[PDB]
Amino acid sequence: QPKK
Amino acid sequence: GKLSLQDVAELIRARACQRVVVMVGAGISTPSGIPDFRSGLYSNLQQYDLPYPEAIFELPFFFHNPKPFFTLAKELYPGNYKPNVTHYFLRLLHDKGLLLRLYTQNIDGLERVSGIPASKLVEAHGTFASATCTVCQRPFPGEDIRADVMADRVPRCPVCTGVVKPDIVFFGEPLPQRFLLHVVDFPMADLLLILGTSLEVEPFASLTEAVRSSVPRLLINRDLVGPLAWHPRSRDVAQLGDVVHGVESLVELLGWTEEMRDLVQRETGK
Ligand SMILES: NC(=O)c1ccc[n+]([C@@H]2C[C@H](COP(=O)(O)OP(=O)(O)OC[C@H]3O[C@@H](n4cnc5c(N)ncnc54)[C@H](O)[C@@H]3O)[C@@H](O)[C@H]2O)c1
Ligand SMILES: [Zn+2]
Repeated sequence: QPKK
Repeated sequence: GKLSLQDVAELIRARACQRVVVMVGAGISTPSGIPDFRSGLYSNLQQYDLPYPEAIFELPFFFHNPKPFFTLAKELYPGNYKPNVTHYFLRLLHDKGLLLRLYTQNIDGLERVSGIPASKLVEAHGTFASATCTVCQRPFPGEDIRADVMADRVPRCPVCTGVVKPDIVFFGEPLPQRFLLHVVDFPMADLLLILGTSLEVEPFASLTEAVRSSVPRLLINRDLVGPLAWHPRSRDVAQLGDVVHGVESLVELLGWTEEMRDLVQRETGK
Protein backbone atom coordinates (compact mmCIF):
# COMPACT_ATOMS: atom_id res chain seq x y z
CA GLN A 1 0.00 0.00 0.00
CA PRO A 2 2.88 2.65 0.37
CA LYS A 3 3.69 4.89 -2.54
CA LYS A 4 6.88 5.31 -4.57
CA GLY B 1 32.48 1.01 21.13
CA LYS B 2 32.79 2.31 17.56
CA LEU B 3 32.98 -0.82 15.38
CA SER B 4 35.27 -1.33 12.35
CA LEU B 5 34.83 -3.10 9.01
CA GLN B 6 37.07 -5.83 10.32
CA ASP B 7 35.01 -6.24 13.49
CA VAL B 8 31.97 -6.70 11.33
CA ALA B 9 33.80 -9.22 9.16
CA GLU B 10 34.90 -11.06 12.23
CA LEU B 11 31.31 -11.12 13.59
CA ILE B 12 30.25 -12.69 10.32
CA ARG B 13 33.20 -15.09 10.31
CA ALA B 14 32.32 -16.07 13.84
CA ARG B 15 28.69 -16.58 12.82
CA ALA B 16 27.66 -14.00 15.47
CA CYS B 17 25.79 -12.51 12.50
CA GLN B 18 23.70 -15.18 10.67
CA ARG B 19 20.62 -13.25 9.54
CA VAL B 20 21.81 -10.41 7.35
CA VAL B 21 19.42 -8.17 5.64
CA VAL B 22 20.65 -6.17 2.63
CA MET B 23 19.45 -3.18 0.85
CA VAL B 24 20.96 -2.24 -2.47
CA GLY B 25 20.68 0.55 -4.98
CA ALA B 26 22.22 1.93 -8.11
CA GLY B 27 25.79 1.98 -6.92
CA ILE B 28 26.01 -1.80 -7.43
CA SER B 29 24.58 -1.51 -10.95
CA THR B 30 26.87 1.09 -12.53
CA PRO B 31 29.79 -1.44 -12.31
CA SER B 32 27.89 -3.78 -14.65
CA GLY B 33 27.88 -0.82 -17.05
CA ILE B 34 24.21 -0.11 -16.39
CA PRO B 35 23.73 3.71 -16.85
CA ASP B 36 22.98 6.18 -14.02
CA PHE B 37 20.13 8.64 -14.69
CA ARG B 38 20.79 10.94 -11.73
CA SER B 39 25.93 13.16 -18.29
CA GLY B 40 26.27 11.11 -21.55
CA LEU B 41 23.89 8.11 -20.97
CA TYR B 42 20.77 10.14 -21.88
CA SER B 43 22.26 9.89 -25.42
CA ASN B 44 19.49 7.27 -25.37
CA LEU B 45 17.02 9.43 -23.34
CA GLN B 46 17.28 13.26 -23.55
CA GLN B 47 16.47 13.38 -27.29
CA TYR B 48 12.64 13.17 -27.33
CA ASP B 49 12.91 15.58 -24.40
CA LEU B 50 11.97 14.44 -21.04
CA PRO B 51 10.72 17.79 -19.69
CA TYR B 52 12.51 16.67 -16.46
CA PRO B 53 13.99 13.29 -15.34
CA GLU B 54 11.33 11.93 -13.11
CA ALA B 55 8.99 11.89 -16.17
CA ILE B 56 10.62 8.57 -17.01
CA PHE B 57 8.59 7.12 -14.18
CA GLU B 58 5.43 9.16 -14.32
CA LEU B 59 2.28 7.52 -15.76
CA PRO B 60 0.70 10.70 -17.23
CA PHE B 61 3.95 11.46 -19.02
CA PHE B 62 4.20 7.85 -20.18
CA PHE B 63 0.66 7.98 -21.59
CA HIS B 64 1.56 11.16 -23.49
CA ASN B 65 4.94 9.89 -24.69
CA PRO B 66 6.28 6.39 -23.86
CA LYS B 67 9.24 6.47 -26.20
CA PRO B 68 11.89 7.52 -23.56
CA PHE B 69 10.83 4.87 -21.12
CA PHE B 70 11.13 2.14 -23.74
CA THR B 71 14.58 3.35 -24.73
CA LEU B 72 15.49 2.65 -21.12
CA ALA B 73 13.77 -0.72 -21.09
CA LYS B 74 15.72 -1.72 -24.18
CA GLU B 75 18.98 -0.86 -22.35
CA LEU B 76 18.13 -2.91 -19.22
CA TYR B 77 16.09 -5.71 -20.73
CA PRO B 78 17.55 -9.01 -19.51
CA GLY B 79 20.28 -10.59 -21.60
CA ASN B 80 21.91 -7.19 -22.15
CA TYR B 81 23.70 -7.19 -18.76
CA LYS B 82 25.56 -9.43 -16.32
CA PRO B 83 25.91 -9.47 -12.52
CA ASN B 84 29.10 -7.92 -11.24
CA VAL B 85 31.18 -9.01 -8.24
CA THR B 86 28.96 -7.21 -5.77
CA HIS B 87 25.96 -9.31 -6.74
CA TYR B 88 28.13 -12.39 -6.59
CA PHE B 89 29.16 -11.50 -3.09
CA LEU B 90 25.52 -11.29 -2.02
CA ARG B 91 25.08 -14.62 -3.87
CA LEU B 92 27.84 -16.07 -1.73
CA LEU B 93 26.07 -14.71 1.41
CA HIS B 94 22.93 -16.58 0.40
CA ASP B 95 24.78 -19.74 -0.46
CA LYS B 96 26.29 -19.78 3.01
CA GLY B 97 22.84 -19.64 4.54
CA LEU B 98 23.42 -16.12 5.91
CA LEU B 99 20.94 -14.05 3.99
CA LEU B 100 17.55 -13.26 5.36
CA ARG B 101 16.47 -10.83 2.68
CA LEU B 102 17.62 -8.63 -0.13
CA TYR B 103 15.77 -5.49 -0.90
CA THR B 104 16.74 -3.83 -4.15
CA GLN B 105 16.02 -0.51 -5.63
CA ASN B 106 17.48 -1.60 -8.96
CA ILE B 107 15.20 -2.65 -11.88
CA ASP B 108 18.09 -4.43 -13.76
CA GLY B 109 17.09 -7.86 -12.43
CA LEU B 110 20.74 -8.69 -11.82
CA GLU B 111 20.07 -10.20 -8.41
CA ARG B 112 17.94 -13.09 -9.84
CA VAL B 113 20.40 -13.46 -12.68
CA SER B 114 23.26 -13.72 -10.12
CA GLY B 115 21.55 -16.76 -8.68
CA ILE B 116 19.53 -15.41 -5.72
CA PRO B 117 16.12 -17.19 -5.59
CA ALA B 118 12.97 -15.07 -5.84
CA SER B 119 11.92 -15.93 -2.28
CA LYS B 120 15.03 -14.09 -0.95
CA LEU B 121 14.41 -10.98 -3.01
CA VAL B 122 12.36 -7.89 -2.84
CA GLU B 123 12.23 -5.98 -6.05
CA ALA B 124 10.81 -2.90 -4.58
CA HIS B 125 10.61 -0.96 -7.82
CA GLY B 126 9.33 -3.85 -9.96
CA THR B 127 10.76 -5.95 -12.82
CA PHE B 128 10.93 -6.37 -16.56
CA ALA B 129 10.17 -10.09 -16.10
CA SER B 130 6.57 -9.08 -16.53
CA ALA B 131 4.12 -6.57 -17.90
CA THR B 132 0.69 -5.22 -17.80
CA CYS B 133 -1.50 -3.51 -20.31
CA THR B 134 -1.91 0.05 -19.21
CA VAL B 135 -5.60 0.13 -20.30
CA CYS B 136 -7.15 -3.32 -20.17
CA GLN B 137 -4.99 -4.65 -17.29
CA ARG B 138 -4.27 -8.06 -19.02
CA PRO B 139 -0.76 -9.22 -17.80
CA PHE B 140 2.07 -10.70 -19.86
CA PRO B 141 5.34 -12.65 -19.58
CA GLY B 142 8.18 -10.26 -20.34
CA GLU B 143 9.20 -12.15 -23.51
CA ASP B 144 5.95 -11.48 -25.34
CA ILE B 145 7.12 -7.90 -25.87
CA ARG B 146 10.89 -8.51 -26.19
CA ALA B 147 11.04 -7.94 -29.97
CA ASP B 148 8.81 -4.85 -30.14
CA VAL B 149 11.00 -3.34 -27.42
CA MET B 150 14.12 -4.71 -29.07
CA ALA B 151 13.04 -2.96 -32.25
CA ASP B 152 12.11 0.36 -30.63
CA ARG B 153 8.47 -0.32 -31.38
CA VAL B 154 6.15 0.69 -28.56
CA PRO B 155 4.30 -2.52 -27.59
CA ARG B 156 0.47 -2.60 -27.79
CA CYS B 157 -2.27 -4.91 -26.29
CA PRO B 158 -3.84 -7.51 -28.70
CA VAL B 159 -6.93 -7.28 -26.56
CA CYS B 160 -7.46 -3.49 -26.65
CA THR B 161 -4.45 -1.84 -28.45
CA GLY B 162 -3.37 0.10 -25.29
CA VAL B 163 0.35 0.46 -24.39
CA VAL B 164 1.76 -2.57 -22.64
CA LYS B 165 3.93 -1.54 -19.73
CA PRO B 166 6.59 -3.62 -17.92
CA ASP B 167 5.82 -3.94 -14.13
CA ILE B 168 8.28 -1.27 -13.10
CA VAL B 169 6.73 0.91 -10.34
CA PHE B 170 6.15 4.54 -11.25
CA PHE B 171 6.04 7.59 -9.00
CA GLY B 172 2.70 7.59 -7.27
CA GLU B 173 2.22 3.83 -7.44
CA PRO B 174 1.99 1.28 -4.61
CA LEU B 175 5.22 -0.56 -4.09
CA PRO B 176 4.79 -4.37 -4.32
CA GLN B 177 3.18 -6.29 -1.58
CA ARG B 178 6.44 -8.13 -1.07
CA PHE B 179 7.86 -4.83 0.26
CA LEU B 180 5.66 -5.35 3.32
CA LEU B 181 7.93 -8.15 4.44
CA HIS B 182 10.09 -5.51 5.94
CA VAL B 183 8.15 -5.47 9.19
CA VAL B 184 9.33 -8.95 10.07
CA ASP B 185 12.67 -9.07 8.25
CA PHE B 186 14.21 -5.96 9.69
CA PRO B 187 13.66 -6.69 13.46
CA MET B 188 14.70 -10.33 12.80
CA ALA B 189 18.09 -9.26 11.30
CA ASP B 190 21.40 -9.27 13.15
CA LEU B 191 23.11 -7.30 10.46
CA LEU B 192 21.97 -4.69 8.06
CA LEU B 193 24.15 -4.13 5.03
CA ILE B 194 23.57 -1.25 2.65
CA LEU B 195 25.45 -1.24 -0.69
CA GLY B 196 25.47 1.37 -3.40
CA THR B 197 22.73 3.55 -1.88
CA SER B 198 22.45 5.95 1.07
CA LEU B 199 18.61 5.58 1.16
CA GLU B 200 17.74 9.29 1.22
CA VAL B 201 14.30 8.37 -0.29
CA GLU B 202 11.39 7.15 1.80
CA PRO B 203 10.07 4.78 2.40
CA PHE B 204 13.43 3.00 2.36
CA ALA B 205 14.94 5.57 4.64
CA SER B 206 12.44 4.80 7.46
CA LEU B 207 13.42 1.09 7.13
CA THR B 208 16.79 1.70 8.55
CA GLU B 209 15.36 2.45 11.97
CA ALA B 210 13.47 -0.88 12.18
CA VAL B 211 16.46 -2.90 13.28
CA ARG B 212 17.21 -3.24 16.93
CA SER B 213 19.86 -0.89 18.56
CA SER B 214 22.31 -3.73 19.16
CA VAL B 215 22.43 -4.59 15.42
CA PRO B 216 25.35 -3.20 13.34
CA ARG B 217 24.40 -1.12 10.26
CA LEU B 218 27.19 -1.32 7.71
CA LEU B 219 27.12 1.03 4.74
CA ILE B 220 29.50 0.71 1.73
CA ASN B 221 28.82 3.53 -0.62
CA ARG B 222 30.38 6.82 -1.77
CA ASP B 223 28.30 8.96 0.72
CA LEU B 224 25.95 8.90 3.74
CA VAL B 225 23.23 11.51 2.89
CA GLY B 226 20.26 9.65 4.38
CA PRO B 227 19.24 8.47 7.87
CA LEU B 228 22.55 6.99 8.78
CA ALA B 229 23.41 10.68 8.92
CA TRP B 230 20.18 12.00 10.34
CA HIS B 231 19.96 9.50 13.24
CA PRO B 232 23.36 7.73 13.66
CA ARG B 233 23.74 4.76 16.01
CA SER B 234 26.70 3.45 17.99
CA ARG B 235 27.00 0.20 16.04
CA ASP B 236 27.04 1.99 12.67
CA VAL B 237 29.97 1.48 10.31
CA ALA B 238 30.54 3.58 7.16
CA GLN B 239 33.01 2.47 4.48
CA LEU B 240 32.81 5.38 2.17
CA GLY B 241 34.07 5.37 -1.37
CA ASP B 242 33.88 3.11 -4.38
CA VAL B 243 31.48 0.28 -3.92
CA VAL B 244 33.54 -2.51 -5.55
CA HIS B 245 36.62 -1.53 -3.52
CA GLY B 246 34.56 -1.50 -0.32
CA VAL B 247 33.29 -4.95 -1.04
CA GLU B 248 36.73 -6.27 -2.08
CA SER B 249 38.01 -5.18 1.33
CA LEU B 250 35.17 -6.87 3.12
CA VAL B 251 35.70 -10.14 1.25
CA GLU B 252 39.41 -10.03 2.11
CA LEU B 253 38.49 -9.53 5.79
CA LEU B 254 36.04 -12.47 5.55
CA GLY B 255 38.72 -14.62 4.04
CA TRP B 256 36.52 -15.27 0.96
CA THR B 257 38.29 -13.77 -2.01
CA GLU B 258 39.38 -17.14 -3.44
CA GLU B 259 35.95 -18.70 -2.97
CA MET B 260 34.37 -15.65 -4.59
CA ARG B 261 36.85 -15.99 -7.38
CA ASP B 262 35.75 -19.65 -7.80
CA LEU B 263 32.10 -18.74 -7.86
CA VAL B 264 32.45 -15.91 -10.31
CA GLN B 265 34.39 -18.28 -12.57
CA ARG B 266 31.73 -20.91 -12.48
CA GLU B 267 28.81 -18.71 -13.13
CA THR B 268 30.50 -16.73 -15.90
CA GLY B 269 30.69 -20.00 -17.75
CA LYS B 270 27.00 -20.97 -17.12
N1 LIG C 1 20.36 -0.60 -11.66
C1 LIG C 1 19.17 -0.01 -11.71
O1 LIG C 1 18.19 -0.56 -12.23
C2 LIG C 1 19.13 1.44 -11.33
C3 LIG C 1 19.99 2.26 -12.06
C4 LIG C 1 20.00 3.62 -11.81
C5 LIG C 1 19.13 4.14 -10.88
N2 LIG C 1 18.25 3.31 -10.22
C6 LIG C 1 17.43 4.02 -9.23
C7 LIG C 1 17.96 3.82 -7.81
C8 LIG C 1 16.90 4.62 -7.04
C9 LIG C 1 17.03 4.62 -5.53
O2 LIG C 1 18.13 5.51 -5.12
P1 LIG C 1 19.66 5.00 -5.12
O3 LIG C 1 19.75 3.70 -5.86
O4 LIG C 1 20.18 5.12 -3.71
O5 LIG C 1 20.50 6.03 -6.06
P2 LIG C 1 20.65 6.93 -7.41
O6 LIG C 1 21.12 6.10 -8.57
O7 LIG C 1 19.41 7.75 -7.61
O8 LIG C 1 21.84 7.92 -6.98
C10 LIG C 1 23.03 7.29 -6.45
C11 LIG C 1 22.77 6.78 -5.05
O9 LIG C 1 23.40 5.50 -4.87
C12 LIG C 1 24.73 5.73 -4.43
N3 LIG C 1 25.59 5.32 -5.55
C13 LIG C 1 25.20 5.21 -6.87
N4 LIG C 1 26.15 4.83 -7.68
C14 LIG C 1 27.24 4.65 -6.84
C15 LIG C 1 28.56 4.22 -7.10
N5 LIG C 1 28.99 3.89 -8.33
N6 LIG C 1 29.42 4.13 -6.05
C16 LIG C 1 28.96 4.45 -4.82
N7 LIG C 1 27.74 4.85 -4.45
C17 LIG C 1 26.91 4.93 -5.52
C18 LIG C 1 24.82 7.22 -4.01
O10 LIG C 1 25.42 7.61 -2.78
C19 LIG C 1 23.34 7.61 -3.89
O11 LIG C 1 22.64 7.30 -2.68
C20 LIG C 1 15.63 4.00 -7.61
O12 LIG C 1 14.63 4.99 -7.43
C21 LIG C 1 15.94 3.67 -9.08
O13 LIG C 1 15.14 4.60 -9.79
C22 LIG C 1 18.22 1.99 -10.44
ZN1 LIG D 1 -5.34 -4.11 -23.14
